[PDB]
Amino acid sequence: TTVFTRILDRLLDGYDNRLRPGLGERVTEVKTDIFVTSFGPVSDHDMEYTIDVFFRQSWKDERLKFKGPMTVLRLNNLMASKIWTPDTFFHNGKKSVAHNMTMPNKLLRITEDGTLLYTMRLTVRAECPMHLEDFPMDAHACPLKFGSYAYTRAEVVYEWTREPARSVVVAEDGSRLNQYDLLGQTVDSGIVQSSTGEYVVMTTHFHLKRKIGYFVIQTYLPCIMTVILSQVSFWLNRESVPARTVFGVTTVLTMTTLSISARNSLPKVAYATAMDWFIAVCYAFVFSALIEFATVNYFTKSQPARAAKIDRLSRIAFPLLFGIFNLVYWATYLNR
Amino acid sequence: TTVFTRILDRLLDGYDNRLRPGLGERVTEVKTDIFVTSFGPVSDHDMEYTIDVFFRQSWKDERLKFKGPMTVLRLNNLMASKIWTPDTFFHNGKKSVAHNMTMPNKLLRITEDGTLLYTMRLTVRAECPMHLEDFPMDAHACPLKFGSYAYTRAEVVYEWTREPARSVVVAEDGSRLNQYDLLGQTVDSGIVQSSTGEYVVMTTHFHLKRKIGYFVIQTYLPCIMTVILSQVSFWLNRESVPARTVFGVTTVLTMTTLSISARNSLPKVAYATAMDWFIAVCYAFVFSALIEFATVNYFTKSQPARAAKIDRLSRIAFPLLFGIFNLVYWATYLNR
Amino acid sequence: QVQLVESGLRLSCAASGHTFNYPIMGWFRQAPGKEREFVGAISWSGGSTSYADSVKDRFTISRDNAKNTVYLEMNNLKPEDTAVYYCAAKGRYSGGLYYPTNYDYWGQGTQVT
Amino acid sequence: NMSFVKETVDKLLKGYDIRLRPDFGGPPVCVGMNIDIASIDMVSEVNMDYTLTMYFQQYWRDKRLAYSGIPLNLTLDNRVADQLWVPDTYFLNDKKSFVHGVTVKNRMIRLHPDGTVLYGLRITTTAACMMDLRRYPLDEQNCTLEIESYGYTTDDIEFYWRGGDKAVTGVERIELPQFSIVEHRLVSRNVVFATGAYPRLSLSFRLKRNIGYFILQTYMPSILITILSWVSFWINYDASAARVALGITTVLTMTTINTHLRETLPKIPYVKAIDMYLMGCFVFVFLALLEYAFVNYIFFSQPARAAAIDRWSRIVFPFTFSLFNLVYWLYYV
Amino acid sequence: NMSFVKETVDKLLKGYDIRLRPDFGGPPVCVGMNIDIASIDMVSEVNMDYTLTMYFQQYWRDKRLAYSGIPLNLTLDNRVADQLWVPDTYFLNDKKSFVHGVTVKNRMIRLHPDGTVLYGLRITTTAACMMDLRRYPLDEQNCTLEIESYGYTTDDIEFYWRGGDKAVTGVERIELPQFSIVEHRLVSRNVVFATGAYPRLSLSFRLKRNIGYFILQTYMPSILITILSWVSFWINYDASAARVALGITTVLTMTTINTHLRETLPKIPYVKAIDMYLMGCFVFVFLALLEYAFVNYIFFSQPARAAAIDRWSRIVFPFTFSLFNLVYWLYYV
Amino acid sequence: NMSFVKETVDKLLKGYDIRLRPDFGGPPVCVGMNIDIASIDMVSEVNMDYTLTMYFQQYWRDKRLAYSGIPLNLTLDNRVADQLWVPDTYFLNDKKSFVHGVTVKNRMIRLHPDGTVLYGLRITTTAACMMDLRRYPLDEQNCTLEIESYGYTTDDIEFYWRGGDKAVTGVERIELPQFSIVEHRLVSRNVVFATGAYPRLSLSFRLKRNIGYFILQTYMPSILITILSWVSFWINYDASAARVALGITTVLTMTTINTHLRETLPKIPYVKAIDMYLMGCFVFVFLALLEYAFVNYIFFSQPARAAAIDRWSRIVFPFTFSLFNLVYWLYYV
Ligand SMILES: *[C@@H]1O[C@H](CO)[C@@H](O[C@@H]2O[C@H](CO)[C@@H](O[C@@H]3O[C@H](CO[C@H]4O[C@H](CO)[C@@H](O)[C@H](O)[C@@H]4O)[C@@H](O)[C@H](O[C@H]4O[C@H](CO)[C@@H](O)[C@H](O)[C@@H]4O)[C@@H]3O)[C@H](O)[C@H]2NC(C)=O)[C@H](O)[C@H]1NC(C)=O
Ligand SMILES: *[C@@H]1O[C@H](CO)[C@@H](O[C@@H]2O[C@H](CO)[C@@H](O[C@@H]3O[C@H](CO[C@H]4O[C@H](CO)[C@@H](O)[C@H](O)[C@@H]4O)[C@@H](O)[C@H](O[C@H]4O[C@H](CO)[C@@H](O)[C@H](O)[C@@H]4O)[C@@H]3O)[C@H](O)[C@H]2NC(C)=O)[C@H](O)[C@H]1NC(C)=O
Ligand SMILES: *[C@@H]1O[C@H](CO)[C@@H](O[C@@H]2O[C@H](CO)[C@@H](O[C@@H]3O[C@H](CO[C@H]4O[C@H](CO)[C@@H](O)[C@H](O)[C@@H]4O)[C@@H](O)[C@H](O[C@H]4O[C@H](CO)[C@@H](O)[C@H](O)[C@@H]4O)[C@@H]3O)[C@H](O)[C@H]2NC(C)=O)[C@H](O)[C@H]1NC(C)=O
Ligand SMILES: *[C@@H]1O[C@H](CO)[C@@H](O[C@@H]2O[C@H](CO)[C@@H](O[C@@H]3O[C@H](CO[C@H]4O[C@H](CO)[C@@H](O)[C@H](O)[C@@H]4O)[C@@H](O)[C@H](O[C@H]4O[C@H](CO)[C@@H](O)[C@H](O)[C@@H]4O)[C@@H]3O)[C@H](O)[C@H]2NC(C)=O)[C@H](O)[C@H]1NC(C)=O
Repeated sequence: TTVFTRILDRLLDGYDNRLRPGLGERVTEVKTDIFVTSFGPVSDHDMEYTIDVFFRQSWKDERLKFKGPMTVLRLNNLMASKIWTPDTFFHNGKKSVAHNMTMPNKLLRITEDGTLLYTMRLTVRAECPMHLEDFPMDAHACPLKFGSYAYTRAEVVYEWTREPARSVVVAEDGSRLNQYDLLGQTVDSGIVQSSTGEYVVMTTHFHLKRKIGYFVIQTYLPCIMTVILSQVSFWLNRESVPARTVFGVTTVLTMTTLSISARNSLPKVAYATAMDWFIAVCYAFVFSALIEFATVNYFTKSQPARAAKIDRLSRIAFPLLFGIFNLVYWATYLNR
Repeated sequence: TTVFTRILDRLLDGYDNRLRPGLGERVTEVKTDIFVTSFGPVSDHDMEYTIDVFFRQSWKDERLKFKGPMTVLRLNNLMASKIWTPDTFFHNGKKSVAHNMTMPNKLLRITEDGTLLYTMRLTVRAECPMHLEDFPMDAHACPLKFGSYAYTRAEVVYEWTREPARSVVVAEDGSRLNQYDLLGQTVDSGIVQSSTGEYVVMTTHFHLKRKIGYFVIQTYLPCIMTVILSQVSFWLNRESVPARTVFGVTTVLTMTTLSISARNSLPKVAYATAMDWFIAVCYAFVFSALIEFATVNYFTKSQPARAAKIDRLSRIAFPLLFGIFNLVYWATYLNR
Repeated sequence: QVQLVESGLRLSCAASGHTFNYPIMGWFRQAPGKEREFVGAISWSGGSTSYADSVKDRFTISRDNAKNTVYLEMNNLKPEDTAVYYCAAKGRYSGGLYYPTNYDYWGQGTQVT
Repeated sequence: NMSFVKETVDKLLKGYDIRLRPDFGGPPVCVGMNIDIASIDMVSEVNMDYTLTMYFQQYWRDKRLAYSGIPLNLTLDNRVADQLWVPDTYFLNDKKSFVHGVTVKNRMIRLHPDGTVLYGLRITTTAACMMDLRRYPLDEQNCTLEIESYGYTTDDIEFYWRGGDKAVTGVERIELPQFSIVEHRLVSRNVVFATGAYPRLSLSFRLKRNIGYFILQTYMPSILITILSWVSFWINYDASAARVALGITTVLTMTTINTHLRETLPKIPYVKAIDMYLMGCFVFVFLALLEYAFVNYIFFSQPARAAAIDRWSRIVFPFTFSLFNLVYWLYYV
Repeated sequence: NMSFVKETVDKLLKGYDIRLRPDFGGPPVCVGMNIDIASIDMVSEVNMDYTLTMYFQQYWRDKRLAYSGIPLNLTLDNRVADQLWVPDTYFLNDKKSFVHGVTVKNRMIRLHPDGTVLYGLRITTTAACMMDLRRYPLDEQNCTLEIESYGYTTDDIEFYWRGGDKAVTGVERIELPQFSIVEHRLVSRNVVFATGAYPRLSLSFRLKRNIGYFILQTYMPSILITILSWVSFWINYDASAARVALGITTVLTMTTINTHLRETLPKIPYVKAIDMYLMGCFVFVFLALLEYAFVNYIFFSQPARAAAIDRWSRIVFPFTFSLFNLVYWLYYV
Repeated sequence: NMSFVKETVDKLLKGYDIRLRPDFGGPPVCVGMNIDIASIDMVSEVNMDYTLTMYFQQYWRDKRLAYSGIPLNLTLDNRVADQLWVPDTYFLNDKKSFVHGVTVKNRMIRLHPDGTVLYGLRITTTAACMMDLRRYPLDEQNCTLEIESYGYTTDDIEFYWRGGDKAVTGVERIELPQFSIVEHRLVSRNVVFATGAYPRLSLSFRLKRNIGYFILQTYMPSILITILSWVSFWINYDASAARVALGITTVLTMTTINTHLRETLPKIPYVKAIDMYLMGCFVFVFLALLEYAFVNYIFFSQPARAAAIDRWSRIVFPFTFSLFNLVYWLYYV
């Protein structure tokens, strides 16, 4: 045990952790990989998501070569503060947490050839800008970008440890999503530029799709049923004035209430969503059906034949137009 | 000044702050007292209360005897981090704050005989389990328990500085209570045994009593007036069927509205409070009045004399029974 | 931009434009041989006045937002009150109330004897 | 020369005991205070507190820090404050405070040739303020900040407002939508605890609540509903359904307004003035309904008496409502 | 004899290397663990987590700390924990945690003559617990705490529950307003990640929700309002004001109950049982209102048809509501 | 050769006094600054503040850090920042700021051979912005960020934007939901307090609110509710239950929209434009209900006059509502 203490003391003897390995001689290469233990809730109102990861970095430092009875020293994480480490940060992070219970959630391992493995447990809140034109049939690519803060590409570069698609691994039971479905991830790397120079950036896009069941059984089905109810009036005989008036007024009131209540879970976007267009069209159909009934009732006692013709024409025109509109809308949005 | 610097340097020369005073020889005796500067808000939803205290501890350390021009050294609290202090904690504390603005709210005084006085300013949030069966006419004993975390009764014992009743002192104008009255407090000490051994515990119970005026003028008066309104129906003539139907329906609806708003305010518990019983009986009375009207209407056209007799007898019976019930309820729940 | 118009014993300072960005109006006076001297300041909304020692209990300042005017009423005058008077607007984070450098928009000078 | 000043400061801090106050063992050290108020972020009745941001400046003399040969005042990097003695000043009624730390800790240290230290901090504190809401929303509050020394008694330290009445500036920067500042006051005193006597500074503000549109937004609907309830007196007594409907609708609407209103206002637990007003309006509408009940009870055998009772109710009820409003607004204003 | 104890303690920490675990380079060190659960404060459905307060005790042996000649177990100042090696134990499913720090950090270090270390902490942790709310409020949840070693693999360290099935105490004294703890379970296993195999301890509780609150708050008011809506069918059709007042009041009360309750839960995309029940009750009351409106529109020219339609609604609605209740309580139970 | 770099860096920090500014006792040190705005997250009328994330870069010259024999910029580990002098820059109008610290402190130190120091931080700051809501939602706001030295006066330090109008980048990429950034401006000045004159940099944005959200949120719902209220005029006057149901539902929906509107805003004491519009809509719906009350009142003896009044109101109300909308949208545009 004294042998390992002497080895560590000699390794740290004269070490300067203010300097990256290979300064002035070569680029420092960092191999990184992420294990997602839980993909936490997505907040549409804040346009952000929380993710819990094991973040793993690995690199070569010739100053730490040793020779002893073991080939890998698995050290206490305090040693991490005594050596040089990469200063990786998340570009779109908002307020992250490095867990410190019961101790710093870090691990450091040194291989006898000077390879360092440095792993930490993080909770990252990250911005996911969402465009909600296709809501509630929208899909999103929430990004996570990270890289060096201080070291330009001439000093530090990042690479994925294995094949990029296999370097970001999501745990099988690690899903805290309630409204979205994670379909996969795309892994990439590139170069960003800024007033301080050019930096390497590693990017992961998680592909999320909104579940539609809530909005089908909450907004779409009542709208469809209200439109059908308003169109049933075309089949009542023209003498049945109170029945068709009750139908029209009740369906218009229900449509107005649903339209007002429709925007209760959404962010204050400045544009119109697809559901808004659907609700507008349903309102137009109901209101036009009520105007049609009013016109038919106006002509009932002076030109009954004209009223009958208007009723017969509407009885066919309204359902056909509603069906074509539904076909075009659903073909447009479910195939995009 | 240099004399005091030399005295302090001699006190701290060879002083090991890992060792309690009298280690291996006798028991360290800590005298304790509390000055409550504010008894903060009580939360029924969280079952907790906040308290602001000056916490004062005093003990004897033979290693800190000195002889100088002054009898008492009133030192900067930095010195407190260089000597031994007790590890006192609050057993039922949730999340407390040692105030640090603008400096640590601590004071240390050393007497020439080796006696140390150590005082700190704390805000303690503590758990107070509440039994809400008598709500809103209930009273509670919120406890505050403290003691050593790591030292058993064979190493550290706590005593109250003066007589236990006089050792906890509450400031005159230090009440931040809104819906409670602080009737008094009791002070005690005892032993608690846990997996690591036996420990001395000091306990202070604060007795609180809820004020009722708000609920009297918020729920009880509207309910009583609703019951009286329902009992008004017996005086309308039996010919005025629409009037009596409106009376019964509207009084029942008013009772429903009072109950609905009467439930939003309270915390969630799986038992019936006194208010729940009152609202249930008032609801039963209003429903029974409506049933009585239905009975009178049923016999109205076939046996008018029977309907008149039943109406008159209810007109007399109902106010008397409601008065007796109210007297019983308030006598039971006010002199509890 | 704020335009200040001076009229007027009683002096009126009427401000137009962006009076929300400059919520404080101050009064200054310049002696023939001395620099500008602070007299008083008034908040547009809070109506919380502040006065220099030499004009305490004598000068009064009032504000009305109906037409965006601030009035300085001068009473119990003295021969040591013969200076050219100015009205100025102060920004929200412009610093101390007694220093002319911190005031951006200055009105036209008005003479008093 | 920078090296000469460097060695001067090194000599100043050489042999300096931070554990001892200036003039330890002698006369008390005098500390002058100054406060520059930046804003009052919020005033909360439900939490009974208010948030204040300020520059807090302390002035004292430490003879151990006197230097000569430099006719200048040394503005030092604030980290040197970790090596100097400073007063143990705290705020008694504060609940959560922090010093701003971006980009660095907002702290200032300035030394003067004779040994005077000026020490500045930028502090945001949420301070307690027990508010009496018995006259709410027509209430007037008094909120204070208590500045005290924790460890040093009056034998060791003294506090005074530096500049007297001018020690606190920036009062005109306080912009509260719901309040206006009427007056502020400075107090100096001593407080006796079981451990001795301690100096105490006090800064108090008097807050006046703004009435406007929101005062009306509540009191007017009840009055209007009560008047609608008075509309029943002018409708003939053969319309039993109409008048009974009027009374029930007004009563139930009063209950709905009251319940929703209380669901809206802050959840204070005690009863306010507005609660008493709403209960009075409820009493009035209930009495109108009871009056109609009586009229319906007697009008089939004594129609002339019923007409006289209705006519007198027509006159009495507006009069009694005016009396109620007069008494309420005289008592609370 | 504090001199001899001080000598021994200084001897122990003389050549101590905090960077190396006990038995570094050899067999794994064994760590026993005990938990005393003090309280469970909040079981949150919106946040999908629960809060736990506990005393967490770790037990191990470090031969570098053995001492002789002192027949006592040495409890040391907690700050000595910063100079000894401790296990890097962490909680996998914890979101926010802290060690209590009043008056000092709630930490205990106790050495034993043979080199055994007892290391105790008092910890409050919020831990994530995904809940299936399809059967809410008649749901049963299973919430766990996962305790693991971060850096040390199974070749360096091994965990075990000290005392078998009695390693966790205080479960039987927990009081929860909304839940009851049916059972608790302890598991020990290994988990493999790409960096090796690690020991894992699992402490799980099975929580059963109490239904009395929801019966009191939502179901009973809804049933009573539904019956009130059925009261209209027993009133004659010429009393327009009574039936319209009844219908509007019932509709608005149902809407208020539904919104007030539905705004207390997370935005889950699926339908819960109480949502289905409330939607059915709303449908029933709305159809009663529509039926009355239609009867009122055509009761002048055709009173007999109106009476027959009312009488059939009077019979049809209770039966269909009974069937709906039967299907619901058979589906969800 | 890393040993030479180590020796050079050790020599630069040998005898270095961080308590003294560069050129202490001489001319003021000039500090240049630049900002890259990463995002502007949330703008709150309730709290009168906005949140902003930025890369904040400061440049200065320290002749004590000049080195020779190494033709490279030296990017050093950020902990060297604790061993150097840095400016004491702070933000006046900020309420709570922090430097990001994952995975390490987001700080950058870069030395240049001539002694130039580049010091970079990544900062998220919430900053106060008082808003004028008299023309809401057709309003335009001006939100600023104030940057000042805390301890050093203008005799010690000077600020300037490095690059003029190019010193702030990334503004054109910012996307806000409720607002659009019309313009940004850069100002430099001096500010005098009782303790002297201090340099000040101001960065201001002018925000114009997008109207589409308010069209979708309050304008269209109000219009649709008003039209629904106009539907009553086309139903026969003897359907009392239907038309009273329509009136009550429209009034309730008006109240709900109004309460939501006032919830999303601060409690200002004056009347806003949107308040005027909402009370206009309330007046319209109340007048429609009162029109029905009148028609029902007079129709028993004069059916023709009641039919004529309803028919004329069918035309008059839409026309006057159109006129009111015209006047409203002409007074504010
Ligand atoms: C009252 O009490 C509170 C805690 O309840 C104090 O807050 C702590 O203050 C200490 C001292 O400043 C902090 O400890 C130091 O943190 C430095 C880094 O600070 C940054 O990062 C932390 C998180 O890691 C942030 O909280 C912080 O805002 C900064 O972003 C470290 O560099 C320090 O380590 C080194 O300190 C000195 C050298 O500077 C030497 O002892 C050693 O070299 C040592 O390694 C140190 O750890 C602590 O982080 C603060 N905690 C919190 C939660 O804020 C208040 O400061 C205190 N107030 C007063 C007036 O005493
Ligand atoms: C909010 O509410 C608080 C109370 O909770 C108010 O604070 C009080 O303010 C008044 C002043 O308006 C204070 O009264 C003053 O106290 C001073 C200190 O008293 C101590 O010292 C004197 C000797 O100097 C002793 O006699 C005394 O026992 C104390 O030990 C006095 O110096 C003041 O004297 C002034 O008045 C007297 C006549 O009463 C004159 O003879 C003097 O010359 C002098 O003019 C005065 O008595 C009071 O102490 C404060 N109370 C507290 C608890 O601090 C706030 O003012 C209020 N805020 C607002 C805006 O209204
Ligand atoms: C909440 O939900 C969690 C799941 O998310 C439940 O946790 C499970 O609990 C069960 C026990 O109740 C666990 O099953 C046990 O696993 C142990 C470890 O398995 C590994 O090692 C064994 C060999 O030792 C291998 O065969 C296996 O493949 C694994 O590699 C086993 O050792 C246990 O077996 C023991 O008991 C059986 C009898 O039951 C004996 O025959 C065995 O000899 C041995 O003594 C057992 O199989 C399961 O692993 C847990 N799951 C997770 C994910 O941790 C909670 O129980 C639940 N909470 C409540 C209150 O219900
Ligand atoms: C949001 O609201 C803020 C105010 O609250 C506005 O900020 C103002 O912006 C204007 C510019 O639009 C500023 O006006 C300019 O100020 C410059 C600085 O003043 C000092 O200049 C030197 C400093 O040493 C000295 O002369 C003296 O101390 C001055 O007080 C002036 O230099 C400018 O004058 C010249 O401007 C340009 C050339 O630079 C030319 O037009 C002319 O040459 C002109 O003479 C000018 O006066 C004003 O000071 C700012 N106010 C504050 C309080 O900072 C924001 O603009 C606004 N935001 C938006 C988007 O509109």
